Amino acid sequence: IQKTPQIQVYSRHPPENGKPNILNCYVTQFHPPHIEIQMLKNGKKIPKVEMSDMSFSKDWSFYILAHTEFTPTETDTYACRVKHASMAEPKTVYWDRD
Amino acid sequence: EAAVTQSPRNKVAVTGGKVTLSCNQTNNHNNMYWYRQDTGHGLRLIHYSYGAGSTEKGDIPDGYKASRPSQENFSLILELATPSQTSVYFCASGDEGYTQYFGPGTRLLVLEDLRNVTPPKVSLFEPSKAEISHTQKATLVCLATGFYPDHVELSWWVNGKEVHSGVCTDPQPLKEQPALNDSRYSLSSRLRVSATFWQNPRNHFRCQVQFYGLSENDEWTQDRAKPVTQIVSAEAWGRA
Amino acid sequence: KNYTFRCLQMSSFANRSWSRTDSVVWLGDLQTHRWSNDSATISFTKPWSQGKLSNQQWEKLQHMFQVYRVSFTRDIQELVKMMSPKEDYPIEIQLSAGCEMYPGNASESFLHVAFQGKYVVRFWGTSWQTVPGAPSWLDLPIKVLNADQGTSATVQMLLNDTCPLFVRGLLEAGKSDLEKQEKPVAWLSSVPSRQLVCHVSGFYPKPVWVMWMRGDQEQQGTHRGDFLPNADETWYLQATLDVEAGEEAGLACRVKHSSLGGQDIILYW
Amino acid sequence: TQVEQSPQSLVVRQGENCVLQCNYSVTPDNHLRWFKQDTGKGLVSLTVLVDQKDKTSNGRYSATLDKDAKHSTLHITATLLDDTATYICVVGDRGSALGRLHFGAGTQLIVIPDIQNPDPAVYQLRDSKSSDKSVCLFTDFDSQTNVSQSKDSDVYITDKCVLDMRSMDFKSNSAVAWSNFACANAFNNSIIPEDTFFPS
Ligand SMILES: CCCCCCCCCCCCCCCCCCCCCCCCCC(=O)N[C@@H](CO[C@H]1O[C@H](CO)[C@H](OCc2ccc(C)cc2)[C@H](O)[C@H]1O)[C@H](O)[C@H](O)CCCCCCCCCCCCCC
Ligand SMILES: *[C@@H]1O[C@H](CO[C@@H]2O[C@@H](C)[C@@H](O)[C@@H](O)[C@@H]2O)[C@@H](O[C@@H]2O[C@H](CO)[C@@H](O[C@@H]3O[C@H](CO)[C@@H](O)[C@H](O)[C@@H]3O)[C@H](O)[C@H]2NC(C)=O)[C@H](O)[C@H]1NC(C)=O
Ligand SMILES: *[C@@H]1O[C@H](CO)[C@@H](O[C@@H]2O[C@H](CO)[C@@H](O)[C@H](O)[C@H]2NC(C)=O)[C@H](O)[C@H]1NC(C)=O
Ligand SMILES: *[C@@H]1O[C@H](CO)[C@@H](O)[C@H](O)[C@H]1NC(C)=O
Ligand code: NA
Ligand code: NA
Repeated sequence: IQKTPQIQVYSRHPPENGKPNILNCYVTQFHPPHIEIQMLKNGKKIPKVEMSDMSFSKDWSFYILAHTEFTPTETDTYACRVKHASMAEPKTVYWDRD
Repeated sequence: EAAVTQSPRNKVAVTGGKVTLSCNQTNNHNNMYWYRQDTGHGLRLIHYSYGAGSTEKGDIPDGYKASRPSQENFSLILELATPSQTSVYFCASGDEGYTQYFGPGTRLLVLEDLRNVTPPKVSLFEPSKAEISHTQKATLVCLATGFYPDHVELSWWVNGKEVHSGVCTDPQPLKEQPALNDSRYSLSSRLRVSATFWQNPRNHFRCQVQFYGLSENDEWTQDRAKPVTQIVSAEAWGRA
Repeated sequence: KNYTFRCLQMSSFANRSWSRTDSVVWLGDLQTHRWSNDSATISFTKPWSQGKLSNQQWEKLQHMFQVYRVSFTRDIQELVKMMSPKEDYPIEIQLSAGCEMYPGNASESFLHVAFQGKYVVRFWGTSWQTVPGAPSWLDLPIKVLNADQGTSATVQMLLNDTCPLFVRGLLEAGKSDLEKQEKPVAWLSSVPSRQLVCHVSGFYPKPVWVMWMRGDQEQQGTHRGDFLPNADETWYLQATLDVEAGEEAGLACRVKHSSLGGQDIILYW
Repeated sequence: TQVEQSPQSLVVRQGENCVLQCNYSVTPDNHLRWFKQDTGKGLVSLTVLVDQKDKTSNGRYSATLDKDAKHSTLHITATLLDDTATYICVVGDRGSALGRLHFGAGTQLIVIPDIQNPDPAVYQLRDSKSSDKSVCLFTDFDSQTNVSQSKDSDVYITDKCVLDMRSMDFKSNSAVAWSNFACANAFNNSIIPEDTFFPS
């Protein structure tokens, strides 16, 4: 049986337009551990996203943290796209400053 | 206590022919293993099995097929035999532990052609009176001649029971015509007993050569008797 | 005061040939080791990751693990052949091994194994055993694994002696990192649907207190989210409060954390 | 090959001790087993060594194992004729059936037996059926004596062979020659003792 990954997108520091920051994508609750995670700016793939080593919790479900440097603005959108065998289509979760 | 048996124990086969080597084990071991032993090499794993219906490729599985129809039986099948499969084959079995229990081995020879296969003539040579006078011992000599190929087992029998004591057999047959392509072989053996043992006229001495040749199923187009796997023996009674 | 030491192994077998094994090591919520499939050696992720082991003790320990990784890989492959055709690729195996450290030189070691994401097997006492709910077919692997006395003796020493000793040293060596205090920074936001959000980020350690408040009245509608990690080994948390639009003024977010030392963060909307 | 044996072969005399060695690179190395294999026979387990620094004994056989050095020796004390065999070193990489065995190619040992009272002679033996055919038996010569092939290619001579009459505690060498030829001329191409008995 396969479990559907939860995606949570959040900033490291308080978000301010024109000010460098870090954007985190936390993917959890997936099985098996094969997964593909992309962080997107305006739908385009951000290069050299850092990945934490994959790990798992007491319940044996996997998790991983993707993060990248980003500078928020009024216009730019940021998203995290995950494809996993448990889903027919890739799942996209958008960063909402609010 | 855990014994493993192999059949046949010795086999002569032709290139392109089919050969089945059988292994039987009554220890209720899940695991069975086929190996071949060749000079300049240790035993090399061909195929193994973790149970009935299971066969697994070993290190050198090419040209071999394995068969595990039951817990007791593990077969090694040579579909199209080649001379390169001339070897000594060992089967083993084991449980979950690390010990493998080896069978006694099977000698396989794959010839290019069976045309030269010939069973031995066996003669028994009786002890010399001079030897008896000089040593108080009596040596019988057994001579197997004119056989091809060199796959024979020579054994000594006194009163229907095999004797090992006071026996020695040539390590290898010698060639009768070393110049010729498919030379016939000769093999000799000695049995030495005390004079009094040989002098007893109730002692029956027999030299037996088990010859490995063709099976009943092998085709034979030549004029002479079909040179099948057979026993040829020679015998004499003790005398005063 | 109580720290759990966790060696976490993830092994994927796609077919008869392809496999990969990756490991991470945790002391509490701090990563101490990493061992990629691509790497021959175990990587330290902290300066103190070797604990109080000498170079010779570490080399010997690493070598044992190097032999293990190669051996484990072959063993799984062979056990698959053995159970054929009951179980088949792909196969995911997870190991969770380590020890929980109690005060006064007390500890409990554990070694748990999950197959296809389900806890099935543990090492207990002197042998491998299945746990309640495990499929019966595992009885044969367990019988084979328990035949190996050498592994049994090694694991026993690993769990009984090595873990507790190693971890004791880790706690000494990594004291300053384990006891570090990092200040949370908070900020407020709102999503109409309205729902007020209080963001708390950058705090260590994990224990924290966040409540939406009208003056001195704890708003019981506060929903604490999960603890989410930052990349810099600090934590992120948010507390949401569902409100009626127009009744915003008067609401504050109070955050208590050990790093602030009495000076609670209060943010008024 | 991850298992190498030394010497490849050796010849010793009865009563002498010998050392056989095994060097391996097998990882891991759960256990090491020594086998004896008589010519054309199966594998007889002599001993199994399991410990880091192990020592075992089995009658006249004793063995050591040093896992750090990945080295094992088999000692045979006071060799007998029946020690003539191939000695095979085998390393198992697991303490269970999940293991593979790693076989050395073996060491060939030959033990030359002690001939107490040599009485070299050449006797004629006659066929039990047709007495017109015969063989010549050279027997009771010392292990120092070498038996050469005939110069005549119509004459056949076997290599020397030693039998053991166990119940009498007696051993004797022999060789056989036949053709189609006198027993006096049979071993002319061999350096035979001068005191060799040729019965009238
Ligand atoms: C545990 C934490 C300790 C803290 C240490 C410090 C931490 C530092 C960070 C480490 C980072 C690495 C993280 C890795 C995380 C995973 C750790 C948990 C795994 C621990 C298991 C280690 C097993 C070690 C043994 C081993 O390698 N066995 C392996 C090799 O053994 C062979 O070699 C040895 C050499 O030592 C032994 O010889 C020597 C010997 C002989 C005789 C005696 C008396 C003694 C020795 C052995 O007898 C010999 O057989 C053996 O193959 C094992 O079977 C490996 C598999 C074990 C895991 C089993 C899990 C169960 C899975 C169920 C499968 C179900 C699926 C079915 C399809
Ligand atoms: C290591 O420690 C274990 C027990 O510790 C427990 O298991 C570890 C793997 C860790 O997970 C620990 O956190 C955990 O507390 C020792 O196992 C014990 O061994 C003895 C004998 O050596 C067992 O006694 C036996 O009892 C049975 C009855 O069922 C009898 O048949 C036997 O004759 C024998 O007396 C004892 O039950 C066992 N403990 C348990 C709970 O299984 C282990 O010996 C030790 N190893 C070393 C080398 O230190
Ligand atoms: C994970 O690591 C193992 C061991 O390093 C890899 O297995 C080896 O693969 C190489 C090919 O690069 C082969 O030459 C070897 O035969 C293998 N070694 C052993 C010890 O089996 C494995 O390929 C790695 N997995 C992935 C997906 O990269
Ligand atoms: C086994 O699995 C891998 C990865 O899933 C896949 O690419 C391939 O089909 C298999 N490997 C080979 C080459 O047999
Ligand atoms: Na299977
Ligand atoms: Na083994």
